Amino acid sequence: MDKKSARIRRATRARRKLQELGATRLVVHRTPRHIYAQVIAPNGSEVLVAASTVEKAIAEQLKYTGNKDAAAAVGKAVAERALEKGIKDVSFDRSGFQYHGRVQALADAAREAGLQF
Amino acid sequence: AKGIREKIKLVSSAGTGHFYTTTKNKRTKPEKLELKKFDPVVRQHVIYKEAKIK
Amino acid sequence: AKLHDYYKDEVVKKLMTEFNYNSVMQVPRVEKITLNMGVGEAIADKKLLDNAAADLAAISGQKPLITKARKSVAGFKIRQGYPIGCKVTLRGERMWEFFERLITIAVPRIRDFRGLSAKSFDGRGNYSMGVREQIIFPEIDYDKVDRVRGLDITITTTAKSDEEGRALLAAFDFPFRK
Amino acid sequence: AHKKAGGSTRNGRDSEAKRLGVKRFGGESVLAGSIIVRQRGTKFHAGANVGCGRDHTLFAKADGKVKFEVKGPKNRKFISIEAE
Amino acid sequence: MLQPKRTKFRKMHKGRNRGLAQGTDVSFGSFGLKAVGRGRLTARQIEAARRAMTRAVKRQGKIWIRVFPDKPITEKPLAVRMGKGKGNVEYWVALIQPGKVLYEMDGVPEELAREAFKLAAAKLPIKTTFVTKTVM
RNA sequence: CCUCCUAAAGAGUAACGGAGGAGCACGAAGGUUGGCUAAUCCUGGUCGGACAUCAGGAGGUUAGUGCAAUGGCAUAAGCCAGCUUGACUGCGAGCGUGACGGCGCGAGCAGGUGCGAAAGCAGGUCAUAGUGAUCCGGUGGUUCUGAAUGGAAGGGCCAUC
RNA sequence: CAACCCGAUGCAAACUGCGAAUACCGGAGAAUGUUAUCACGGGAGACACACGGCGGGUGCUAACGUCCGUC
RNA sequence: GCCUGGCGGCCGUAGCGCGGUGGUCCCACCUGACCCCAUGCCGAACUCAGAAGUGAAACGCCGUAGCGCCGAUGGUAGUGUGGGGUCUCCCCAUGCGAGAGUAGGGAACUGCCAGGC
Ligand SMILES: [Mg+2]
Ligand SMILES: [Mg+2]
Ligand SMILES: [Mg+2]
Ligand SMILES: [Mg+2]
Ligand SMILES: [Mg+2]
Ligand SMILES: [Mg+2]
Ligand SMILES: [Mg+2]
Ligand SMILES: [Mg+2]
Repeated sequence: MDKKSARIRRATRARRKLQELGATRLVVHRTPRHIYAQVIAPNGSEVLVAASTVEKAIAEQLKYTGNKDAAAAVGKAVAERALEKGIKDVSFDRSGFQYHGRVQALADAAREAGLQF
Repeated sequence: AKGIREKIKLVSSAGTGHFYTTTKNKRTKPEKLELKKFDPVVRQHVIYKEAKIK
Repeated sequence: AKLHDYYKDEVVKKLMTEFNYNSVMQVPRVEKITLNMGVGEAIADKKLLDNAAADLAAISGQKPLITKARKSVAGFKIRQGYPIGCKVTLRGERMWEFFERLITIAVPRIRDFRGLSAKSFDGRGNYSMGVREQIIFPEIDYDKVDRVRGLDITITTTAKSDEEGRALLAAFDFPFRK
Repeated sequence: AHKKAGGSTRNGRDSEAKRLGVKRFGGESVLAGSIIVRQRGTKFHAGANVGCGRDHTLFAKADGKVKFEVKGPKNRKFISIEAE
Repeated sequence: MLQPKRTKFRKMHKGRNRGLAQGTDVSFGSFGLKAVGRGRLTARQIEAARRAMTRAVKRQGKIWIRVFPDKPITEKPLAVRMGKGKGNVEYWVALIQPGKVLYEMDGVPEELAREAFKLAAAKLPIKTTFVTKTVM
């Protein structure tokens, strides 16, 4: 994780800011309970964003039960559709740590009708 | 250098096309076998078993 | 399963009162053990002693690691590359197993038995066991032993300090001397 | 093949190190910034380091390209003159 | 402290020419021998300076002279000049104007250390700040 | 030929000046993807009585870089494994460095590749030594040429010894 | 009887956790100097330099010594 | 405005040490494991499904100058131009003027967005 260290490949791509610059990312988070996301311009404009679980959406607490490809997917859906603008602009979702399961369902949840790669 | 024991030259070759591509190798180290890809006159890569085939 | 329950059920609360904290989390936990044999053949580590892990394997029930070596040139004729180890660790449920299979079965295997070394706590809590040989944990035809270079094993625990410990181990441990 | 005699009289015939391309020039995809030779990517340099560090080119054309790794790896960002 | 022009343990190079500038020190013990006037101790001098700093009175008192060499020299026999330079065997400590000798013991030292100054390479006053508020 | 000092904080500059290294190695020791971080000491530990694999702790370039020295390295270039052949072919904005021959750096473009879900990375190795111009020829390729013409020999061109 | 770690003191071309002057690099600006600047082309000579100042290798901080730098 | 989460600007007046402190909103540790996925041994890490429990560790806060760090003013060292002694060093007119050390500073400050009152 980050406790024992930060000096790991986990930061290698986060420095997409150089060259790619304009290249925007998704970040995405784990935190057992939620998933988060948010999308900002590289570094030149953190004054941008998307949405995490955003409780209020359909009900009040984002009425959803599960966390598998079920809950994980929608976990992205919001940022995706809400950020319709940015899609063709080619964003990126940054693994953060690993690209499997939870984050996968989150990432691919966007690939459908969004983020043109 | 040109000791018949150490590094030599690998003429190398492709499968039908009459290309070349050269490189170095050895002798005592496992040999009498070789093949990579490399790009020919044109088109695709493939074959290039060079000399010393598996 | 076996023994892990003695913990919450009749082991946590002794510590919750003696030493006296307030969090069933600060209750001294048992991380793992990690066995591992040692002395390898400087030259002979090959056929000789590869059956050395065969034992530690099933003795635990996992897959040994056999480990490697981090020592360069100086006096011992090895060059930082040979196996010469075993390791094998257990933190899982199978950790309590080897526990309920120590205190009960053969902590007392040698004629020179009398209990556990009082003074062997790592300085902050854990304890390094040792002993030299025999199987102590039979599960072999037993007509094949080749005095397979012993056992180390060192139960790791979240014990805060030396003496803070003891009372922890000293709570299932029917073997520990007096 | 004996040309062994220490003497310690022996050169190196050194090259390339120099800090050419000083400051923020008018621009040009010129080298400017080389030190250790090898070099790789770089783009519109920004002068970097660590702790202290971080020179501030500010002026170039559109792709300086130079600095290997002894002096502020890569660079470039959004800096040109007005914007990038 | 001693000199024996004890070599700096061994070799690690042996070149460089010379160049002096300004002194850099105060005191440590009680009595001192300020340098003044640039020069360089033949090192062999420090041995002579000490060998003379104890004749009448026993080795009593803590003599501590504090200047350390590090400075190979080298010379040439009756030969041309292949500009290499044979061994060193000299060792001339660089001494601009520091000042270093200590005679931890209450007494008259002046007439005592000056008894050894003539052995030194050049002139050098005494001065002794038994203590310290000179420099924080 | 390569490294450091001399070399006066941009290059560069000498001496039969002070110290060392090269005339290689590598189907991987390259590429990429994913992942991982020293040395050393302290307390414990059977086969120890200086150092062997284990456990925690102090664990901070004091480690490791294929070979000198300098510079560099955690996003590791240091370490491990999977898959591979970009150690690709054709070009190259613009630069650096040379009396010159020449040498080096290089984004980007075209054709086809490998690795990655993907952004993307790859035109050999962390970089800097590991080298020999020309001529005379040898080998393969091509209707470039071929002395009346058709061939051929021989010549060119490309690849290489 | 001594490496190793704490306090107090030094030393270094091939030490640096600091760091000038300053030379050099590019950008504007006024003034001044019979483009002084650059390119291409005809003709060259010229590659033994010596001394003095400053910074240094050497040599003995010797030499109307010797080898670089700069004026 | 108080607090928490990701993501940056700054990179030691932002760090280390020591002490106190916050809770199921968050976060964490944590419950569990046939798997998708993972161990050259291990669900420790990664992975996945999530009771109950606890802020113990981590983490974030806040206090505290033991250790880092920042640091003037003055003086000194050096040095460009111009001169003058004098042995290789130094002086003076003049312009720049440190490193060390001293008083003191000091327990970071900030922005985008999301969730609790
Ligand atoms: Mg220079
Ligand atoms: Mg200069
Ligand atoms: Mg031991
Ligand atoms: Mg290399
Ligand atoms: Mg000539
Ligand atoms: Mg001449
Ligand atoms: Mg001359
Ligand atoms: Mg002369």
